[PDB]
Amino acid sequence: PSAFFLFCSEYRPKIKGEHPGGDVAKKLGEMWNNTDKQPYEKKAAKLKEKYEKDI
Amino acid sequence: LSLTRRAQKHRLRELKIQVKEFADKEEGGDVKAVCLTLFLLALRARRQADELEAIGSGLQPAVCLAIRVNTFLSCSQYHKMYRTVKAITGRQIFQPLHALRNAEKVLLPGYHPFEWQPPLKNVSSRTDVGIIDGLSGLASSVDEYPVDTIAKRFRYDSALVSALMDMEEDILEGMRSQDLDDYLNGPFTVVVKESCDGMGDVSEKEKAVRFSFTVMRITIEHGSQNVKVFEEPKPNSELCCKPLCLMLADESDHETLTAILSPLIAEREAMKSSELTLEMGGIPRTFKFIFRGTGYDEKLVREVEGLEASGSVYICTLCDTTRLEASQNLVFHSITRSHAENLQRYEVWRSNPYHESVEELRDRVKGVSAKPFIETVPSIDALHCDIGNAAEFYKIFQLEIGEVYKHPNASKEERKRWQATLDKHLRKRMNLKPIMRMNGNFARKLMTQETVDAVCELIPSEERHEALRELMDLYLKMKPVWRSSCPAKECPESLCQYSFNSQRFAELLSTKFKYRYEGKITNYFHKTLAHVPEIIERDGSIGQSGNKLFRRFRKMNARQSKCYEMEDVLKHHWLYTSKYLQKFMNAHN
Amino acid sequence: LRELKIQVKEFADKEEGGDVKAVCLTLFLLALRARNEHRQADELEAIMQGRGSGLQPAVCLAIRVNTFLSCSQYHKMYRTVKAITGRQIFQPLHALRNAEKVLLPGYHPFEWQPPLKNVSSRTDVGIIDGLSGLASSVDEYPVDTIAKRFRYDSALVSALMDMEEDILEGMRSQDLDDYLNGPFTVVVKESCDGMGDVSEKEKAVRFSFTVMRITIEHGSQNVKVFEEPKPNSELCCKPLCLMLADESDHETLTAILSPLIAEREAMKSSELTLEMGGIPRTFKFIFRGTGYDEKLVREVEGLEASGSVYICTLCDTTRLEASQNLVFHSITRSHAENLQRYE
DNA sequence: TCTGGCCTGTCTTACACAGTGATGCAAATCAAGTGTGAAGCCAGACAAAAACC
DNA sequence: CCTGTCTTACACAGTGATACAGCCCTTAACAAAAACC
DNA sequence: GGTTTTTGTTAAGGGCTGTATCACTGTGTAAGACAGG
Ligand SMILES: [Mn+2]
Ligand SMILES: [Mn+2]
Ligand SMILES: [Zn+2]
Ligand SMILES: [Zn+2]
Repeated sequence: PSAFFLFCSEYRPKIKGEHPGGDVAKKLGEMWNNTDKQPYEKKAAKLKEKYEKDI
Repeated sequence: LSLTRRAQKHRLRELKIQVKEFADKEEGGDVKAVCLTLFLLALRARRQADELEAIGSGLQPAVCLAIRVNTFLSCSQYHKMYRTVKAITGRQIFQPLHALRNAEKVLLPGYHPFEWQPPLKNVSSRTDVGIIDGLSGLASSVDEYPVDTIAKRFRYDSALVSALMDMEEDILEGMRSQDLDDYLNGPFTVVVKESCDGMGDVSEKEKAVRFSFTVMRITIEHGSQNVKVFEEPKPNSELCCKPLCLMLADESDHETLTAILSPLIAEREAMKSSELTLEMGGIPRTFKFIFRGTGYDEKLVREVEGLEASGSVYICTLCDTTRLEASQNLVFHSITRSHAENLQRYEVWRSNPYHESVEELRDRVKGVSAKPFIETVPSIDALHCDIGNAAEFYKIFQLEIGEVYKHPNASKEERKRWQATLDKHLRKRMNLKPIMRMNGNFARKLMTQETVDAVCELIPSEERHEALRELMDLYLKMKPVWRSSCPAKECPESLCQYSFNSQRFAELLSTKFKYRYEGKITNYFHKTLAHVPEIIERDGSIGQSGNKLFRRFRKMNARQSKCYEMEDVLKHHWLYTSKYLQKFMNAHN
Repeated sequence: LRELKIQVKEFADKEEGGDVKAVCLTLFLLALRARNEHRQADELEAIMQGRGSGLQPAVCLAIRVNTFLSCSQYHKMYRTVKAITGRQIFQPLHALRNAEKVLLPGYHPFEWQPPLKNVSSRTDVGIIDGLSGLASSVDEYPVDTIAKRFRYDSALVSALMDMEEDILEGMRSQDLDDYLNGPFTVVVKESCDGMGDVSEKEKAVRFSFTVMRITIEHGSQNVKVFEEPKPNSELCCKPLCLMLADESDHETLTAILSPLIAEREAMKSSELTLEMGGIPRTFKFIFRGTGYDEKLVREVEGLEASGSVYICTLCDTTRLEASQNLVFHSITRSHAENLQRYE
């Protein structure tokens, strides 16, 4: 997953609870990435080499 | 479904017999189709259905032919690819070789039936005729004249049939695009370009001639209007120059050239007097043909219209002028030659009816000293206009640097130093490399007003700066005319004024440039100053690979035997020029 | 068709259970097979199972290289098939370039124990200038040739990796273990020839090696785990150095080949450790320069031209002697004796 | 018949350009999620747009 | 008599088209293996 | 052990399939007569 993809998965709970009926997590990730997403890149590297081993 | 084939067969045999009965009752035994409808309806009842119908995921044999012919793959190479892709994906993506041969039969001459009303004079009416010997029964006994050539051709009408059937899809969609009815069958008119050229040396370590036709446009008669339902977008592409005759011979070998081409000229002349009926989209349609021989370079025109070689005094293939005359009278000449006039003048030469000396006779028949045998429409191309003009401007630049308008006499050394001066200055200030022999893009780059400024930096007197600026301004006023694809629409004012601009151009040359008259003038210049408007009204427009094509097909797609290699190359060339396949190679659009 | 549809729904509910999709598919496939029309039936089967027809980039590379297709020609075919079936059966050109990187020398790491004498330890070495730094200034001898070569060891690495699948399957077929790593021994054939005229309207030389057989040491036995089936096919003569030069131009020939002979001599004195199937393995090399026709043997082993009276490249006989003594001659020449005799 | 300048013509050097594999940047694309809609298909008695006596 | 260079000679690589070898399929009627009670 | 399905056999010929085979040369290579010292 991209940094923003793991981010959007984590904060769909907050934006959905605030507003029951994607866009808000989209915005927040936007404005805070233009401004801590390191573990998402960690997991991405791990899964990348795991799929690489997969022949 | 986990069951095997004998299992599935035995477990359903009762329903199998019941369904075969039900099918023989009324369906007629095409069980395949009733099961296709059953399975498709089942699939819809529950994407996979559309792909099954397509087998999408299966390439039609014509698409495989297109890929194979258009990538120059040999049959063996094609088969290795086919079998390897099939074996690795388990699916028959490409079709096997017999399917490609079977699709090839459709795109080649001799497949569709047609009729000529009335039947064509001196042409066999059989419609199953494909590639035939190009020598057209020429006698090969040791007693006879030696035959050093091999040739293969189509029958001309049969080829035009195959061409129209190849472009049927475009014709129907063009009729729709003009708000007409698909089933309309009124008299279509096909304007067809004839081309002939030698392909130089073909030898692998031997010259060839290529006789071809291009479909230029198809119009329909709907009222008192001629509706253009098809027009060739790229008329000078090898993709639409359809091969008709390939011969291994020298375009300068008049005996073999006439022997091989006369049969084709007979077929064409007979098609001039008839209407072709041919079945397109279920509806029989009628076609009339207009043949325009324009794909002949100067040398081949002079050869096939009985004129003299290019060194002659009669420089124009369109008019009776002489090199001296066309240099003294720049602009005022009309197109006066025509195939019939040339035939007459040959007869005059051969009979010499007023008992003249050879000089007087040659003057009378204006250089027509051999019997024409092909009616052509001789023209000029956008290239040679820029070229003639550039050669004259370059010589004017040289002579304006040495002030010849002021000094009449100069040694050869003085002229070479002027040219060297101009060459060094153009290299320095314009980054144009000097060239020892004329060429196209040099003309393109030199005929600018910026270069006039540059060369004015070398001329003392500014009255001659005015002269040169005006002369080049006139050149630039004329250029759009002969370069555009449709001057009528794209620059109507330039075309209206062309005659006036060339008159003023010649008058300038004759007044303020007296020194640049020496009694010589080029074919290209004379045509450019005198015939451009008339040629535009005759044709509508003015604006080095064919050899490689022939060679490549000869190497990689041809049986290595003297009688089949020619027809193998001809067949591949025809397949290459078929629009029906080119559309598959432009599928991504 | 509604009537046969209701009848078939009846027959299916009778025993089958109502998954008509499958029974109508089976009926139609068996009918197609009855009409001896297997191809369309198999294509329907593949489309109903949904097995994806995507060629791995290596297969496309194989096809392009083995049918001599240019990048431009392959690209036209690729784009046309993709556009017309909508599916990306062939891969685009960059995937092929990236698959080629694997098959070419310089991709895999290795080691020499001990390190090769006078040979760089770099393993990312690819195509190298055949002149091997030969001076080209106007002062020195004129260089009229172009040549490209691999590093000999780098080539041996890439070739062994290329036949890795055959090595593993050969050990299996000899009832040996996949992961066993004992000292493999590779017999390597060296070949050299001039290719006559190459001019398009100029000679060329091809320096090559063929992997002849690979044995493993299992006890006091040498178990043959690979042998080249067609040892004289162009399919396995692997190119090492291509040069535009005359096999008779001795100066350029020695200048271009001496680098290769030094690398080879240095590999005679080491063991190559290289990782195959996850397991480090060791390789010893035996080089047999046998792919030399008579003329090239005599040129490169300092003997006289073939018209001489010393007719055998294997013995000291003279034409007259070998005509008077038909049978009794032994193999006596050897590279060492010949070097000595030059001295 | 014979040297000299013009002549048709065969030879020559020349210069664009077709295509090669590689290159590099722009533009898709893919991948998880989740609230939507959407184009075609489902059955049965029965009658029109399109062709046979 | 020679070393050596040119000479012509002779198999052979692959071209598209094409004969040939061949497993699948049909009829109906059996039976062996298999798998549930 | 019974009973049902799954799978296989037999035969004589037929049909799309993949392939060895066709006739066919130009071309590179090398045998080798012959040239030159
Ligand atoms: Mn020409
Ligand atoms: Mn050799
Ligand atoms: Zn004229
Ligand atoms: Zn010996």
